[PDB]
Amino acid sequence: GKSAVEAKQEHWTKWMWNAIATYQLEVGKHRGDVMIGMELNREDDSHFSGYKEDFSILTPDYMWPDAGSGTAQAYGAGEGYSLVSFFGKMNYSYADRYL
Amino acid sequence: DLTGAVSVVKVDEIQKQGENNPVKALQGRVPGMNITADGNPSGSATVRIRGIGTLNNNDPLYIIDGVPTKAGMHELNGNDIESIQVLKDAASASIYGSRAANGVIIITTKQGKKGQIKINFDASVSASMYQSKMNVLNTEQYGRAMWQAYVNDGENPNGNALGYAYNWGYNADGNPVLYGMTLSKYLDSKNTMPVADTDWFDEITRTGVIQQYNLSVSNGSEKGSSFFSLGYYKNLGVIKDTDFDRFSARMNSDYKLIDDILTIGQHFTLNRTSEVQAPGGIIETALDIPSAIPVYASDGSWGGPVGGWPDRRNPRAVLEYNKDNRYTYWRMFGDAYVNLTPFKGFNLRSTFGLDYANKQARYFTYPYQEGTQTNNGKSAVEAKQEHWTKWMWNAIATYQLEVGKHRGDVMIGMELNREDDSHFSGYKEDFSILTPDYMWPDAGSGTAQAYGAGEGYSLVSFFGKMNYSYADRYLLSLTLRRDGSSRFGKNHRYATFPSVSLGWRITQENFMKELTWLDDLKLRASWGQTGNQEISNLARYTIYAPNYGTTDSFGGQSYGTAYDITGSNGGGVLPSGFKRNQIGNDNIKWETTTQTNVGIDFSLFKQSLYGSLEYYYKKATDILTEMAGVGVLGEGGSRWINSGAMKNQGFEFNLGYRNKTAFGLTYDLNGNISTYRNEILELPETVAANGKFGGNGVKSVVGHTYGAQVGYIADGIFKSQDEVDNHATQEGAAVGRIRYRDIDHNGVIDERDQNWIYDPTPSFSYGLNIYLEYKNFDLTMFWQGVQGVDIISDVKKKSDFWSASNVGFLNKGTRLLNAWSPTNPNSDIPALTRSDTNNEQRVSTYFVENGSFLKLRNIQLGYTVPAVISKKMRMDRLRFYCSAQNLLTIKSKNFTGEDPENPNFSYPIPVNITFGLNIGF
Amino acid sequence: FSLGYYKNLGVIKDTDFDRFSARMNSDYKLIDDILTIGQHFTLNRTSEVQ
Amino acid sequence: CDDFLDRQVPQGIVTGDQIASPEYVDNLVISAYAIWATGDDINSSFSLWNYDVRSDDCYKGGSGTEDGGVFNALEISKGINTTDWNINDIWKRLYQCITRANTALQSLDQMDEKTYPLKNQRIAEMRFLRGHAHFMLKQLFKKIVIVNDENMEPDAYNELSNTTYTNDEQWQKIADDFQFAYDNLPEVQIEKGRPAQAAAAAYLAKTYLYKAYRQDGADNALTGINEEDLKQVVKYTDPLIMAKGGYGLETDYSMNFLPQYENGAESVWAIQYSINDGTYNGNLNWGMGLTTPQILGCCDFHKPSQNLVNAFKTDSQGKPLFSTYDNENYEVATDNVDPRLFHTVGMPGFPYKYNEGYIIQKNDDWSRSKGLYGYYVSLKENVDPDCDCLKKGSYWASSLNHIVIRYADVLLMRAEALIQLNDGRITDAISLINEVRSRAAGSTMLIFNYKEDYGVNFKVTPYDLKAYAQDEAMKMLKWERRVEFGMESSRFFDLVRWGEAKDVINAYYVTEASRCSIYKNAGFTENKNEYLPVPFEQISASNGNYTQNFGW
Ligand SMILES: OC[C@H]1O[C@@](CO)(OC[C@H]2O[C@@](CO)(OC[C@H]3O[C@@](CO)(OC[C@H]4O[C@@](CO[C@]5(CO)O[C@H](CO)[C@@H](O)[C@@H]5O)(OC[C@H]5O[C@@](CO)(OC[C@H]6O[C@](O)(CO)[C@@H](O)[C@@H]6O)[C@@H](O)[C@@H]5O)[C@@H](O)[C@@H]4O)[C@@H](O)[C@@H]3O)[C@@H](O)[C@@H]2O)[C@@H](O)[C@@H]1O
Ligand SMILES: [Cl-]
Ligand SMILES: [Mg+2]
Repeated sequence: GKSAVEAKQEHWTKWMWNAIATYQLEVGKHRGDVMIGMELNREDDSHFSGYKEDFSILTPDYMWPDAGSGTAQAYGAGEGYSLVSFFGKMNYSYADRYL
Repeated sequence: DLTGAVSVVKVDEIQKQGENNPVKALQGRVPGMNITADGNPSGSATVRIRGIGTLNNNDPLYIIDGVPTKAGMHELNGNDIESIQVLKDAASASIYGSRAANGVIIITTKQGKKGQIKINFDASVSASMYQSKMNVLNTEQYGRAMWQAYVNDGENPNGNALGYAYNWGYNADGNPVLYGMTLSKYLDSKNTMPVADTDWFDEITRTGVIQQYNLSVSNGSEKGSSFFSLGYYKNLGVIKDTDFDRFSARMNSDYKLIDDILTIGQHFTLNRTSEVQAPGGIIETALDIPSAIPVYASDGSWGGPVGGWPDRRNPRAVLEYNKDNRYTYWRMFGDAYVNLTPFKGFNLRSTFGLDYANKQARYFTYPYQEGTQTNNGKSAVEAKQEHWTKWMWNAIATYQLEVGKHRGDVMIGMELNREDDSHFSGYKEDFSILTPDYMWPDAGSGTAQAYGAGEGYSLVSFFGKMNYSYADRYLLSLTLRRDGSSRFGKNHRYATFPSVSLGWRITQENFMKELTWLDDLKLRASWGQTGNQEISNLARYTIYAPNYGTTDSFGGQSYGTAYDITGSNGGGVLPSGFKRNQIGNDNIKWETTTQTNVGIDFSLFKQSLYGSLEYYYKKATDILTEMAGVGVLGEGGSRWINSGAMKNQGFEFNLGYRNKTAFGLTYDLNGNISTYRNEILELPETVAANGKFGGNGVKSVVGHTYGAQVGYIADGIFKSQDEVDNHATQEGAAVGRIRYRDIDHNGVIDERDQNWIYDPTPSFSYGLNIYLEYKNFDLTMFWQGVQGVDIISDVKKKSDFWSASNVGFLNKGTRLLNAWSPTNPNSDIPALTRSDTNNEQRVSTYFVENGSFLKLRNIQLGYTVPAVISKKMRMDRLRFYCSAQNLLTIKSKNFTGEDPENPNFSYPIPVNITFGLNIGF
Repeated sequence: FSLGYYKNLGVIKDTDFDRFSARMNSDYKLIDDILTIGQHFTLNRTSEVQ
Repeated sequence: CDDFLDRQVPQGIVTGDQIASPEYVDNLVISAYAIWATGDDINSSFSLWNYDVRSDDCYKGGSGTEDGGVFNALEISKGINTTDWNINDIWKRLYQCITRANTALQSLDQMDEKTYPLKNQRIAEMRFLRGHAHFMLKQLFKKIVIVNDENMEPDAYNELSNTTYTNDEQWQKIADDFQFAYDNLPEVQIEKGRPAQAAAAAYLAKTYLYKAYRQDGADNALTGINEEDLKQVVKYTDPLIMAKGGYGLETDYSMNFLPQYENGAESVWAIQYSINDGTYNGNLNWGMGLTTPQILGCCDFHKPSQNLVNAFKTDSQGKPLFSTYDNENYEVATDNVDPRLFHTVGMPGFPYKYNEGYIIQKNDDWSRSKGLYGYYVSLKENVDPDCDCLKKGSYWASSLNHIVIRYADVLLMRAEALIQLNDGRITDAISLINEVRSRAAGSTMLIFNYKEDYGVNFKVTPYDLKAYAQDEAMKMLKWERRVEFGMESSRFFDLVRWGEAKDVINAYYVTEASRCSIYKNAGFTENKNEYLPVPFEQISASNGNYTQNFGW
């Protein structure tokens, strides 16, 4: 006659920061672009959860964790990762002919 | 509103306190609006408009960019505010929503102006120092005091099981006098705690750093405008291991389509605030723990009491152990609207607002073991999550018409509101590693518990309001509401709240051709009713909850329904049931505040010398009231009922003077002074003897001010045994003790000898701003005062008696070093005693003090690099400034504490010293 | 400024999905057209039973 | 407009409508039992021990006289106010035990027997619970409101008065609930927390014993001892009633206070405190939360008295020292002692609850009072510190049942009504006192070794069986109840029943000021302090309905 409810919550908080420099120049015959910069990334996750059993009324209205008569369990962890990235990229074109 | 009772705010001055919270700046700025807050770093405050409106919620209603919300302001970007008017009487506010009873604060965020691309960068940084340092005994004063209390009772002062050994005798008169004293190196027999002389308030406090940065950008075309705000705040509070931060972003934008007929727009603010807060009652702990306890033990560990010392914990430990209990809060707020002009003067527009916040936190229980102050080895963590999802939809029609002589506006519409809340939580015990890294719920070895519920309420509100003006001379306005609510049954859902207001601009009556010294003068009068339904989402109902017992409870009394009916001793899940939490009331209806308001505006020479005065009679009737049950009813007899009423009359006056002087100096003044009386008219009988609202459950508060209190009267202190014998027979009185008055002259001091001794109301409160501006330099001061306010000192129990506390040997304030004795008879302070036989803890006039004050809430000084120098940097605006907040306080000589605006235990209000700039292209 | 709603009642009974969406993008060209400042931003509430 | 304000219904609760339902009826009887383990708190043990400090059994103990000041005042009988938060407390608390028992009965009255064969057995359980509350409530206050209408509506509770019935009609109403229980309770209850029939008989007989020392006069002094009542104490302690439910005296006295021997044959009815049981810290006996001695860091209340310690002395042939016992303290080398002393009172120099590795000392490590409240510790409600059954929530609490009726209590209640009837059954009261007495005589398991190890001299013999005087037999009964039920909080209640309170404890006040400074200002006021004042908040809210006690 199992009844239970689990209230799960999850968070993903990702952010990114970068900075970029670019000099473009048209010589006359030629063209050329240059870029350098760096980027930072950090995801920080988490997730947690409360589970409880036994409910004298089996509706989503009654079936909250405080209304439980039975056993409970708690769950939840977190994790993440940070990213660093230095980059450059450089372009050129002789005269719309060779790129 | 030109016919109301509307204090307007100069939003410029607001930022000159560098508050995070705009409302905290308005403190004392507005008459009738009492803003009140402790020193905690979030700046969070509470607003009270026109005394104390009702018996449930007195929090005002903000309408930000057209959206209601009753919470926040400290959660949002105070820096993208542009307009603030507080609406104080029933009329001017009644139409802004179904919840105006307690006042209505219009707030308007910034936005781009037609033809402008401005940008502003503001940036501030402050330091905060603990002001109100409460003077508590050091290890040697605590020795002198304990000797006195010991001898004053005529027992051996060396019979203290503490480290003290005394060297004393009797002088000529045979009085106890103390010569010298010696103390142990270690507080306990096993020599694991060194004796110390710590200054616990130096220990648990630091110098806070504050820090703000705002970036505003605007842009204005003819077909639409747009705004973009960015902003950060970081306040390291003056209590160690408490802080607050806020990241904020706002984007507002409008579009003018189809010539300038169809308009479409949106306001929207985004916010991540995050805080770790001061623990419950650390200041009281820091007052209580003796200097002799060391911060650290002989080994590494935190210090605590050992051997014979009091049951008080390590305040530096608790502040550390709680350092990781950080919530983080994400609140999205804003609206969207469409506005159509089918023909000149007729507009149809409807807004839709969204207020959604979520609030995650992990609260960490670590095992502690300072001294005898154990925890067993409890470890646990609780991961709490909370959601508030509020939204509002309305639709409005308005026809304005100028006849030629006349003018008149009409509005009708409806509004919908629905808050839906929830909150859930997982708790687990036992952790092999006690860090926030290891301490997640999957890492637990021990028992768990789950918790969580939800609730909500929906609001419907049909409204109209109509205006008129004969010829700038005579102004009328009428409003009619019909507000319904989810909280009530079908039979009382909707009440009807009408309001009227008038206005006569006596100056346009050219019967005042003559008077030239007077530019404006305007007489207005209000009558209106504002509904109140701000009550429990479960008030209607009879609440039977299953409450197994799964929640923490203190000293027992969880009132749980589970029971080992089998005699098992447990080990497994028990059978359970239901307890009653309340009792229904089918017939709850609205409560009604009715407010009657009269006032005059004026404007004199050159339109220098401006101001306004107002007189109100605010009355709440059919007050919605959490009515305690009858004793023999027992468990869960509380119920909601419309029994009770309260009134609130007063005066509100704001008046300021502008003018330049011919030597370059500009000076601008802006004072304001309110007063008010608050009286409880009727009240159900359980609420009366409850003392919940005033009587301390000895007398009844009907007839007195909300919060008034009853106690005994301290006729000085007995000075010789014949003042005791001739006094009314008073249990536990002797030479030394407080003499209590015999109010019914029945010849015995018993509990019938108490009368009304505390009234929380001020005889007038005020505030004044002074602005000076001379050759680039600008200087601003804002003073604020409150004279008349009584104040109930709970610190005086700790500074005036060796034993006005529940447990022995607590630290005590410094005052009792000055207590009476034979040897020192020029003092009020009753002689030290080890036992409170005269019950000097009883509610006395002894603890009621003059808590009046006038603080310099803020002082600022700046330089504005003249446009000639700054504009070659290609900048409209370059200003450097520096401020001080709460720099100095003035108080009565008969007030024994430090901060009369916070005499007891709340987060100390600190002194801020601030530096900053305003770049502005 | 974008506003948008979606509601798909799936072909299996008692499965659905909805999405409410709002986007506000904006740029500012300051100091002739030297300094530029801008922002993109989308807001979304999706909800599903699977 | 209307579809909109009906959508949002209450979450996680059951409504007034629904709780009637038969599905929930057995939830309410459990919930009604629960509150006996979950409604008390550290200052309101439904043990009524906070209030037994008035007696000569014990002091309050703690830090000092402001550590629970309103309970000091009760302890010296001076300074008691009727405003006092503690008296309002216990008064409100016991009436909320009643609401649970009453809500169950309001639902159980609607049930039909042919489909709920227990209906009446369950009604009896609930009614028994209801009497337990009124009884203790009556013990505390004398002039109590009878709440026995389970179908009564809320607003009918303002028109209730604590003088509707007379002080005896009030006692009879408590008996009406216990009587019913006797008729319809099972003979054996397999779910041990539910009272059996002999438990109702026990409490019923207890109720009459308190009803018979009458106070039909306007004060609290005795107006005779009703013959017809005592004849009902003997009826419902008949050995044949008790033998149908198997109850008797434990082999060794100590078992009634050890957790391994929970729910013994002497546990006639007991609150089933439990551990490891779904709840936050467990349904531990938080009420005794304060009586743990300093060896757990707090709190050191409920300290037995030097009066009670000396009460356990005996003479050359092993009988109490009725006249002289209290004139010099017990010294273990030379006096003879009742074993029951080392079950009731953990004294300096001896093990703490039979654990030879916790030795009690005149020390910061055991007493909190720096000597004021002495150095004795209560053993009955405390447990071995290494017990699997102890746990620190906010205080130290355990899983040890509080026995509401120990079978020894029925034998002494029987021996009492026998001695008061004076109908030649006095030789049976003595056989009753002798059962209680020579069990104690050989209750040396767990303390067998105490002679060679400490020099203690157990001497306790039963009384020869002659045709004693009514009064001379009385003091042997009164002494047996003094040593059997020490520190179990029904001592002061003994005396106010006997109309002896003012006399023995005012005499205790002056003998014990030598041992305990606090009693130096103390004074018991005849016809006033026998009962707590009815709380002032209740009086003042009832609109002249409720009436104070004689003296205030
Ligand atoms: O004064 C009117 C007041 O009485 C009230 C409430 O106090 O009675 C209603 C209701 O409350 C109780 C219990 O909840 O009141 C307690 C009452 O009991 C007495 C004697 O009867 O003894 C209490 C004993 O407990 C201790 C234990 O402390 C412990 C040990 O396990 O160590 C730490 C330190 O507290 C804690 O974690 C442990 O509990 O003290 C608890 C007691 O002391 C107070 C004093 O304020 O709390 C200490 C806290 O105060 C702080 O200054 C600020 O938070 C901190 O330093 C510290 O956390 C009080 O709040 C606690 O109740 C031990 O020291 C005591 O010997 C009395 O002393 C005490 O008043 C019940 O009696 C009653 O049912 C209300 O009507 C009204 O508010
Ligand atoms: Cl209902
Ligand atoms: Mg008097």
